Amino acid sequence: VLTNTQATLLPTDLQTKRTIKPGLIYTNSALRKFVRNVNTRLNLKLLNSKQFIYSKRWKSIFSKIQPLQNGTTRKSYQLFRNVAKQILVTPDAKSLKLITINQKLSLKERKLLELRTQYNNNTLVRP
Amino acid sequence: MGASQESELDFVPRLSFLPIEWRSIGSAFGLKDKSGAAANGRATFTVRQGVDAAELTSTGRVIDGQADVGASLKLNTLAIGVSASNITFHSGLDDPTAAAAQRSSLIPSLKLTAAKQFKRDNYIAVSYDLKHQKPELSACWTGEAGADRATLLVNVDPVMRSVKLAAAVRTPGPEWRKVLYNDETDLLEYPADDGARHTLYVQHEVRGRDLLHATRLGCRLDLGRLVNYVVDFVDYRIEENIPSFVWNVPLLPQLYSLLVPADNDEQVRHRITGWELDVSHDFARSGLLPVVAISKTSKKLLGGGTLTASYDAAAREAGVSLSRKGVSVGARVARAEGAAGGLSAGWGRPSIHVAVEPLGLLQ
Amino acid sequence: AVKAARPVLVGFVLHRVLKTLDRSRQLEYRLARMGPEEAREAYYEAVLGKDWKQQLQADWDKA
Repeated sequence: VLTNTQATLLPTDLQTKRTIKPGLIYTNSALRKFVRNVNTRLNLKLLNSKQFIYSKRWKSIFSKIQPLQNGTTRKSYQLFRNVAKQILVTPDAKSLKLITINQKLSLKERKLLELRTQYNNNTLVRP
Repeated sequence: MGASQESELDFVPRLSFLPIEWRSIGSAFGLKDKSGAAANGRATFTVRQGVDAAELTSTGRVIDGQADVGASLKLNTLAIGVSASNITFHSGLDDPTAAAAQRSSLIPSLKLTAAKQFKRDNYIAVSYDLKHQKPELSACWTGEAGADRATLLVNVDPVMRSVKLAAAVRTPGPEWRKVLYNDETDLLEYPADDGARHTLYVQHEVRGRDLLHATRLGCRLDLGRLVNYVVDFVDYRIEENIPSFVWNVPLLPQLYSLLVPADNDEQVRHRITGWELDVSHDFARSGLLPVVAISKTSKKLLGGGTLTASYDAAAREAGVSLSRKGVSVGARVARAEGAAGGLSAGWGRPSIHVAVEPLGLLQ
Repeated sequence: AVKAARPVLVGFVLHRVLKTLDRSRQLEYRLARMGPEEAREAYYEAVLGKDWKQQLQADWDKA
């Protein structure tokens, strides 16, 4: 016995050939094992077969201010740029101007943020 | 809006590089209905003042008209097509150049073709010309992947053992815009599309045992995308590496402000649109000299009219062309070979050509 | 530099044609070009095989 809200979550036309003891814990255990088995089969089948995010606010801020309009702000920019290129920039980063506006996101965080953007814009056992 | 029923195999406006029978097959399979018949055509007209090849004197006017005609009809999935290509109409008197062009022209030919759409946007055909009675086979694969689109065409003839390939890609090319992150709404912001694209095409013809007998290549670039990409690269990767004393010379930071402006929300620095650059070059023709054209697709001039200015260094010719929807009025001028020594290379020979598709005139 | 840069350009255009044409025929664009219900079966035809109903029934019976 499983409720109507569960019955529209799993894919339909499944036949039950056995009688399960009454109670909620047995129903939820069977559904949980079913989700586990389907994900295992999907990953086995998938294994048997054959992106820099930037910040809007910081980019707008650093584009808003200008050096080079006079010697004073130019010299301030030169001094900061010398010291920052010495100690702040790491070798695999390619530019100081590029990483001052880079949003420093990890790989899983940017994948989940792409997925949530795709959800807000518009599998088998995920719900 | 205003999306016309263009050829799914042709890519380039105002330029054709396909056989007319395959354009007829692509137009027949481009029908919205599941059955019907389609027709297509091309024509070009050359008008000039005739210059004699012997004494360099003006004799008269030479008008020539060349025509391509295609017709097809479609069953449940197949198409049958009859085409009449390369029919030349000649007017003029006492011209060895007209006779030499008549001997070395594309011959007026009639063609049957039985085409089968064997997969969706994947076609195969067997054609057989009737006047010269020669059979040949052909295949075509077109594809769309989001932003970009590709087309490959193969023609194989065992009589002359001729192998022709045509290939084209329409793609947005290099991208400079950033994928932003909105700090407030916790969502990404992707750059919007422009609609403008770069086109790359190649033609490769083998006639006989010459394994590289002919090869032509062409590249068509949106200028605004290239200028904005270059300005973005200079502003983000080069400007921090300029030495300091460079800015102390007069007027140079202000000049850098005019050439490279500040960044904004839509992430374009220079608002350039409608300008486009064509570089086309063939290898079988001698000298390795390019054909370079600049084009403006202005919307306000006669409804999307394109004004084109072109140069070829092999024929030393310049061209001014007005084009709209397959109509093309092109006046080209030829720099003749000058006299033996000193200030004698002047501009003569204006020549007006008209390209038309009369079934494209109904739009 | 004709003999060095000519087949590089030719092979670049031909390789871009081939790797756009091959990259236009896989799962996601085809599923984008069909309606939603037949997309729901075609997803299962791709990721689970042909008899996906029998496979889900075996997973349910094992549960």
